[PDB]
Amino acid sequence: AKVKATLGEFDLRDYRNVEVLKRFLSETGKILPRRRTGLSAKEQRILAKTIKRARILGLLPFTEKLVRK
Amino acid sequence: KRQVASGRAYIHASYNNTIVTITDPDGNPITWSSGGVIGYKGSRKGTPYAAQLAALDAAKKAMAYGMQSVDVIVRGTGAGREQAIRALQASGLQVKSIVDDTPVPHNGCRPKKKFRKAS
Amino acid sequence: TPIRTKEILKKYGFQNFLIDTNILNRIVDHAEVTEKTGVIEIGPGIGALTEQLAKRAKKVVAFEIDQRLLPILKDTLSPYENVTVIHQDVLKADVKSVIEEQFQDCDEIMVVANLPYYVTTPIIMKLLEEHLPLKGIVVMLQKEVAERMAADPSSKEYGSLSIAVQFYTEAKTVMIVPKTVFVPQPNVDSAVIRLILRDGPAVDVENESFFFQLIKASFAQRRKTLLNNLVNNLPEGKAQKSTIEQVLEETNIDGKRRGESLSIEEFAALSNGLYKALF
Amino acid sequence: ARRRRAEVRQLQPDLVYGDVLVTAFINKIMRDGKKNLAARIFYDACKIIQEKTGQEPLKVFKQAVENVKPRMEVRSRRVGGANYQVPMEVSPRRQQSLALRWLVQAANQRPERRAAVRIAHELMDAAEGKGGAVKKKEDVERMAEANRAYAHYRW
RNA sequence: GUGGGAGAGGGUGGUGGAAUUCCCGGAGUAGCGGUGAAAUGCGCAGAUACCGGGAGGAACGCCGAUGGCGAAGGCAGCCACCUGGUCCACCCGUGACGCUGAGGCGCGAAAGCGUGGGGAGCAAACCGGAUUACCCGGGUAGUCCACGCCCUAAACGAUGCGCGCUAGGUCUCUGGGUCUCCUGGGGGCCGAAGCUAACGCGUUAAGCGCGCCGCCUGGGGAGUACGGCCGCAAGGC
RNA sequence: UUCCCGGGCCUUGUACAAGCUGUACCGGAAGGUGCGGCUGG
Repeated sequence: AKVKATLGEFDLRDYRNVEVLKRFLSETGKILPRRRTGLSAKEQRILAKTIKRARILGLLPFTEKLVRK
Repeated sequence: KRQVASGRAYIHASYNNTIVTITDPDGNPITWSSGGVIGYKGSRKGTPYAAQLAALDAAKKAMAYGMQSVDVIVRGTGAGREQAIRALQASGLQVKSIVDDTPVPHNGCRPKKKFRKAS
Repeated sequence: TPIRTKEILKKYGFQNFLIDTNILNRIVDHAEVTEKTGVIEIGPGIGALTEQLAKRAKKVVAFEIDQRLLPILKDTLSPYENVTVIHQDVLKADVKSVIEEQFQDCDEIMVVANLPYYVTTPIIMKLLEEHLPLKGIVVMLQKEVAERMAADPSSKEYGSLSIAVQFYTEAKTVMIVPKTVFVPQPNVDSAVIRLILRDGPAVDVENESFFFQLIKASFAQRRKTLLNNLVNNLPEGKAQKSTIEQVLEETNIDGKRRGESLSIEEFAALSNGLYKALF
Repeated sequence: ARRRRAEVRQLQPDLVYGDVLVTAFINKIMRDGKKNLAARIFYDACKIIQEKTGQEPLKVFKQAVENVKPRMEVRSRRVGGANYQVPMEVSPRRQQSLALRWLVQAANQRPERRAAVRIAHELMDAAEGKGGAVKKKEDVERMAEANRAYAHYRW
């Protein structure tokens, strides 16, 4: 599916709303492409900026470990 | 001796070698083995079979120190990754978690000439 | 011989060749070999040069390092009698003995060679190093290198080879070989140069070691102030900076001069200057 | 063979015993198109075996053959300008072929004067689990499993 | 002029994490590294693999794109300040105030130079190992910063700038509206008429026209010679 | 059918009576390497 579809209404510029932002990160703490998030470019740009900001604030992980083979 | 009975395993998988290091929860290594320790030299060290024997040998030693179960962490993307995981899985230790921990730069130091040309 | 080359290669089941005739005579014309002068050839190959050389040579010594090419030297040089093959590497040999032995009856020798360039320069350097009593050398040696051998003291050619040879011998470009004469086009031009030895060194023999050391030091960072070159490359020299500044004054060489723009005379003066003053 | 699968020739079953393995063995013995000589040699060896051993020669021969069947072979393979002895599993066809050829070679290498004697001795020894044939089989197997490092060249 | 919009446009400060190297502490022992296969090298003064702390330099993974911005060169972590260009809507103000431009003046990748710092990784020259180059292990300049030079290129869309006219279809970035659609500005593919020696171009023209600038006149010799200007020099015009 | 030899087909660079380039070096230059750029592969 898509991350946007698997979500209600929310703000993209909210750099503290961790519960929604975590939905846009893969198993590893990496930003998902538009292929997965299902956003327009402007939306993707704003989301990536916010993600980086939250990363700095320590709320979101820069990197992590995938628990598989 | 240590009789920790529960530790973890670090599998450094390279293109040239595979090294398995068994360790306590605290991270202090207890025993280790590689492709070279078995007796292989040169390119033979890189083979998946070498990785299998390395994993089995390290596991046997760790059992001799009285372990029962580990938590395997794999680093690198060499040719002995899956073979080492499989070997350690059925060696008798009760592996609980398999974790990928490949350390990659965030576009840091400039790589060697052979590894450059990357877009 | 272009027509005969194919025949000879095919007749044995068989690499750059001077197939053409006129110029092989011209190179020895410049080489000036007679019944009075013998020849040491190190790159005889198939013997293309050797035939026309021995047509007017006093004595012919040839060095072949590979015995795969050996079986064909005799039968291709059947009529000629002057030929004597020493299946020895010239670098690993002792040319002094061979000079004393084969050409004892003969009068003079002038080396004429045609060998791959990756082997050329070390051989010439060795033949110069050991002070052999031979008249001269004639080699075609990748023109871009020959210019560096001659190398008037500027224009991107005056390096360190230039100083060595001009300290040992005289050099001047003799002939340009037009491309494509070789059956495989070598994508590069070659030049026949001649070296003529001299009686003793060009300049002071005060310290060969220190002279060459200074030569190497001044040309490490070619694009650089000579003073910077010396303070960098010359051993320590950081704490001896003031000494260098001192010595450069009385030698009448300016600090900011880009050592690539020096003469052998100036280099000799500086070699004498720094030695016995630096330590 | 680039196109087909090269179907195996069906050998006529033996007349004395009525099995194909004996026919194959006789063929493996026969040289210069002398088949009568090979048959006589084989039957003389069978008589010797029967005379000096409790059970029928046919069982001895069959189980000796089964005893000299290798499973792992090394094949020469070119990878990166290097020659590697890759381990492979051998099909029953190749198994039987190698078994019979090795048995014959080992029999012919014995110091006994008469061909029948040599054949009988080799068959009896391979039945027991020793001799030239079994030894060569074991060496072939041990040449594999000693270079399992290259097995990933599936080949 | 008013209202709004997008952006790795530029400069100055300041901090975030990943990774490599090195130092210290712990635990543990015989290889590690590298190749097509090996060697040089490192290691019993304890190397590799592991955990914890510290030092420093350089570059910013995912998003990231056939994307965006700039006159070109070129420009990617994030925050703030200062600042340039540009698009759209309203159609409010001036009333031809315009286009181009020999000289001049400024900017100008990389590689180089001078005066001082800095130096983790990589790495010309150089030093060794295998096998002619290639490949492997080390390694100075250099790569980084400040100031001052240098002024070159496959500096390219090999296409000077401005304006007007000449079928469309499709993808995409970004504004506006009366939002199935319509109307602006960028970036790409396929194609009417037409053009071209051909390849191909084709509303982002290499079509049809007007204005201004630059440049060409057979190849080699030759971007060489001499002269002049500039540069510390290499060299540039 | 991986390799040896030969023949044919599809796609691709030179001659038929992967390179290139600015700059900087090169005492194993038939040319090589370092830092960038281009496709005229």
